[PDB]
Amino acid sequence: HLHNTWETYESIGQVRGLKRLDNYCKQFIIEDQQVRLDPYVTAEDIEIMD
DNA sequence: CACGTACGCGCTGTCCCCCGCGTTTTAACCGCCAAGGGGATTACTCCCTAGTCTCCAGGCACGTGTCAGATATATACATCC
Repeated sequence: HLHNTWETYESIGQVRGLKRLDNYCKQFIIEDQQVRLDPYVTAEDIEIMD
């Protein structure tokens, strides 16, 4: 946990655990921009997710 | 036994759905109360009811005579050539 690297999809290539990165990107980015861009999301929901 | 033709089987394509693998969840499992009821035994008491016995009588089985419905003729009236 000290050799953690700031990487990119083109900077990785093909290593084991790419499905974990895909699940991370899909779930977190899609749900975070969905809860950010929705009009029915209150301030309480946005502060508990933050 | 002869004929003939329909179908079992082999081959090929194709597409689809199940299998293998990785990742994430989730509930099975084990260990815990908290009290209470169900049920397996041990012992005891009581009483109802089914076995046992005796005697008898009618239900069942067999046999036989009849009897009413179904079937097959006997004779008479109507009818075609």
